[PDB]
Amino acid sequence: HQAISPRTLNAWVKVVEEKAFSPEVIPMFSALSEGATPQDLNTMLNTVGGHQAAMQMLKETINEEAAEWDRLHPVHAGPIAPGQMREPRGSDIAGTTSTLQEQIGWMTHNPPIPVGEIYKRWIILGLNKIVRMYSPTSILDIRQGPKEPFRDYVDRFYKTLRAEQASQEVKNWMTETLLVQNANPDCKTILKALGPGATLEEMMTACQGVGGPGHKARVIAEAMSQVT
Amino acid sequence: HQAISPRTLNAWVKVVEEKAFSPEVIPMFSALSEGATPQDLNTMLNTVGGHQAAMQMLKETINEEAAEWDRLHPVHAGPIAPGQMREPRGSDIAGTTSTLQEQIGWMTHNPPIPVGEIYKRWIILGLNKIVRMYSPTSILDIRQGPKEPFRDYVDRFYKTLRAEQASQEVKNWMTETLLVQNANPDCKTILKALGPGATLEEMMTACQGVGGPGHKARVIAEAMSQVT
Amino acid sequence: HQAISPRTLNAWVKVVEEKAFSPEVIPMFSALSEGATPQDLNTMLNTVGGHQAAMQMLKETINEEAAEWDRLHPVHAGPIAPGQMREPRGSDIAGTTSTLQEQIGWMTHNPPIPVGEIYKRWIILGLNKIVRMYSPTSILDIRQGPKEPFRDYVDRFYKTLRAEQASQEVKNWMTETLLVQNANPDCKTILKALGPGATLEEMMTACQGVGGPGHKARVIAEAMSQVT
Amino acid sequence: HQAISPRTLNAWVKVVEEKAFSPEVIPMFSALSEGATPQDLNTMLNTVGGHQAAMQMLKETINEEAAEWDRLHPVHAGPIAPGQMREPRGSDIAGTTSTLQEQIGWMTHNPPIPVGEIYKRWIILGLNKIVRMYSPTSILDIRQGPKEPFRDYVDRFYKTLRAEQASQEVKNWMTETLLVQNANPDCKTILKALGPGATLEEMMTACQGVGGPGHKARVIAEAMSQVT
Amino acid sequence: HQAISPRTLNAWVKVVEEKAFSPEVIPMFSALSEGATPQDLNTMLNTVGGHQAAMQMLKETINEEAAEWDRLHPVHAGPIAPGQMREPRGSDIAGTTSTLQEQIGWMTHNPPIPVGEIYKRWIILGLNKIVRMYSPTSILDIRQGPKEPFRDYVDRFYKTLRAEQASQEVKNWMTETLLVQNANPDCKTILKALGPGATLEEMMTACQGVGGPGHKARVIAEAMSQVT
Ligand SMILES: C=C(C)[C@@H]1CC[C@]2(C(=O)O)CC[C@]3(C)[C@H](CC[C@@H]4[C@@]5(C)CC[C@H](OC(=O)CC(C)(C)C(=O)O)C(C)(C)[C@@H]5CC[C@]43C)[C@@H]12
Repeated sequence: HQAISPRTLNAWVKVVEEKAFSPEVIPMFSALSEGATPQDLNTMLNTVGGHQAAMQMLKETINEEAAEWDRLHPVHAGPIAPGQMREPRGSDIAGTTSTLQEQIGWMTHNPPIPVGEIYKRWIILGLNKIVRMYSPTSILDIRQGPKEPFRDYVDRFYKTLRAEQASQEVKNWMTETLLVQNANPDCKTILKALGPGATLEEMMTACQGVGGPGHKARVIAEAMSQVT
Repeated sequence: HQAISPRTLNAWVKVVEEKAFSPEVIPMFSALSEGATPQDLNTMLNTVGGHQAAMQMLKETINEEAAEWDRLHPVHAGPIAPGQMREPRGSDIAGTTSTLQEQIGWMTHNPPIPVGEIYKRWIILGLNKIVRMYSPTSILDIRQGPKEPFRDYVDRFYKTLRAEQASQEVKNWMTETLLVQNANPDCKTILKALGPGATLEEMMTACQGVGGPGHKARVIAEAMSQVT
Repeated sequence: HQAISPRTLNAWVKVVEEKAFSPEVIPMFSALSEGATPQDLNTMLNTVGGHQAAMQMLKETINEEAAEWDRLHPVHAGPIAPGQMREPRGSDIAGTTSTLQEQIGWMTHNPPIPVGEIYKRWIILGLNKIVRMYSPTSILDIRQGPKEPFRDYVDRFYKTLRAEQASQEVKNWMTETLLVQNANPDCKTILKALGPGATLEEMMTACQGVGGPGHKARVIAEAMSQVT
Repeated sequence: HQAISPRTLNAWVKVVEEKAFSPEVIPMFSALSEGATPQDLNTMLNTVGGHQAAMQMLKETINEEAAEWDRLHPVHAGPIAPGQMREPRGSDIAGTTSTLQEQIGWMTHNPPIPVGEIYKRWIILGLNKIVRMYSPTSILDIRQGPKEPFRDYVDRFYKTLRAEQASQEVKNWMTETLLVQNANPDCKTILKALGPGATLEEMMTACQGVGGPGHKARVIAEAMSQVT
Repeated sequence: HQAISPRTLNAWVKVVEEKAFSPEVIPMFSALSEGATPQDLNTMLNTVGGHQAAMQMLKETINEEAAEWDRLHPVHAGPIAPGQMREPRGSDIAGTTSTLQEQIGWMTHNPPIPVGEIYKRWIILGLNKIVRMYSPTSILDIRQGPKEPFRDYVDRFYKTLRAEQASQEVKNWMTETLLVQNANPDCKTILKALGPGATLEEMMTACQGVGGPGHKARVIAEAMSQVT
């Protein structure tokens, strides 16, 4: 049997990262998965890096459809007759407790039990649910809350950037611009009043006092003096 | 033998989606599953999307009624009758344990044990409880809290919007109007200060200030100046 | 043989409803259906609710391709063939004049005559034409014509709104806002002169005179007063 | 066999005429007709007076479901049937082809064929379509169009009044009230200028020339005089 | 036998959509189709997309020529002729009631019956009538009538645009630059007074009032003020 080529896996993971589970991933997933055994489907699903929420949703959908298949399709009791073997359970279709040899036997037997296409249908349902209900996070969509500490947002921004898929120079440029650009107006004002090019430690120290008693009293004083 | 059809099941899910678990769903259900085997009832009940809380309540009702049936109706001592007939335990009425063939045999046996009717009654009780206490959520119910950050409110708004059953055009229109309509007065005045047609990122950048020390000082000073 | 399942069919109906015959339905149809007998895609198409014009265009396309298939493939000589059953026609590939046993025999015969794949291709062409040409209707597209009386406007608005797929609360909200949001400047002026919270009957009564001699005289007199 | 009874049928007609295909007619239909042969439900549907569009939609849905049943369930090969009677079809389940004896034989066979329940399910789907789509017409809904001549408005009013089910004194009261209560501002003004108690012929004579050159010129001149 | 090839058929389709039934299509049809069996020209004519009126006229011409051929050539006596196969008929030359084997046998016989050239002559006559009479519809021909409401104008404009042969970017440019260019002086001046870059919905809202009592009164009063 023909397994999944490494170039196929690379293309699948690349489209996964590039489209960020856009609807355009639904067609692509079909195109490179035609005639694929459920073990190959599981391998092609596992290599997707990141997007843990999407993987959780897809696994939940797979489990739901496997349970439905188990309920609708019963099992046969008794010794297995020669010329045949065990009927595919829901997990067998999902490729969790079915060996590759058994899956290939199911596909190539006459009449053929389409374990691969049923599994692909379950994964397609999961992917449709994902593209309907999943909104990817990005370094552009992480900002600082009105009362959130500056240090905590710096740590969260660094974690999100470390989770990003981009070149090192691009990430450094994003650190240079977005950090000051996307911040609490108080934190942004403190950073902008400070000279550009200040180190991260200095910009954290300058914003370490944001939200404290002294800063609140000072800003109240400025507001009261300005209005009056 | 008799089995459910795609048309009736589609109509059932459509009426469930249309009326948000209103009382009008109790008759229609009982009007669609007449003479239905428990497996057909389970398939009818598991196909409704959304309303996870209501479905959880209905399920819990099913388990409690199955436990009551098991308590009231005892099981045999263990030996099997020469007629090869098994008394239906509480679990298998709901279809979790028994298969389609066993349910059909029970429903066709003389005298008939209408397991489908008992399961339908249990599901009816669950639906009655659902309409009694459970209330579905809606996009119009999403309102920004008094101390809520704008980013979290937008996240909640879009999370509820994605699961809502509607078309893309109406969804975009609701995004355009409701999101700025339902907002904190502090957030709403800032949004109204911005001209119409401002993008979502501009809205969030403008509203990032509310609840922070600077915004609080500004509103306090403005109110003090206006009063005196 | 494994036929369609309620989950996949319901997902197909849901994706059709959510995206009103957007291009994204072309791959999903190619993904949910695989190895499906012509009766299976017939069920897959019939359960689609609404979009009667689109379904009519799809049916016309299927008739066109069936006629072309009949034209290109003639009747084999010999009405009786003990070796193998009859050859497919244009209509029975579409499933109108075929039984499930015959379709299964065709798709399983050696060599295979994939009536399912050919029918799927015909429906794919139909959906491509649909997404190329058909424009879905929506409640926001309902707008009062300049000379349209308010009563027929309201009748059309409620007809499309009731044909719309949504919830009761959001439908009531649409009735509250869009009815006066989409109206002629004369009817809009009359309704704005009415205080907010006026009933539908009050609004219909207030706009009964739009287009009559009394209105067409009063507006002209007001304009003459304004410009003189 | 116990067929339908005059009390249940009369109550069915009464409830349909009372709530006018409100959702509350869905349970009663499933309540007043249980165990009914398809001829009984055919009689139940035929005796309904009025609501021609509703019955149009209902029986259209009935033919749709019958065609779907014919598609899914094929004619059994071999006209010979010595052991038992013929298998049902869509039309002969809907009652338009089978006889009462055949329906009774099916509904009491071993195993039974629930012809009555299937037909009741089809009528239930049709009734749900009615209550979702059909809006009853009422005398209070008759309003004169802005450019509609008074004679045709009166003709429409009296046509729907005759179609209305009420008492003669009640109908006379509706004639006395709604005729002048539902009219264009021009016709309303003309009628109010007429003294109360004017006959219908005098009322029609007074509004015979609304929309003619003389009336339009008179109202335009009055508006000009008021403005200047 | 050498049937038609995809390249020539695609070229024929391309020239038809390029010059839109200009006279230059008459030679190409006689050049691409040489020695073609009637089935080949039937395929050549069916693949033509658009120009439904022109194809209907061509079908009418073919029917007329077939009727004339049947009139001038009678059906020879003798139900069965062992010496030679049957003689052609009017509808048979068009390929409606003939198979490819029969057409090949006729076009290759001693003496030959040139069914292909006769059918080609009929299609050439039809094409000549088409190029003489039929005028293709284009997007530039869509102009809104003096009394046409703007909404139906936009509907017609998009309906004809959606059937064009252009690309997406040029289609968007044509929407941007042609909708306002082809409009009534009233609608055009409303759109010019309205700021450039306004959305389609804003434009439709602006021109919703054209043709109503308020707009007519306003323009009449403006003209009266101008000339007095
Ligand atoms: C008495 C007055 C106070 C003033 C003092 C003298 C006057 C002036 O100096 O102003 C001379 C001009 C007139 C007479 C006005 C009165 C009004 C009229 C009128 C506004 C009347 C309504 C008519 O409109 C129609 O015909 C309606 C329409 C839809 C077009 C249809 O049915 O065809 C038109 C033709 C538009 C005229 C124009 C001429 C003027 C201005 C006079």
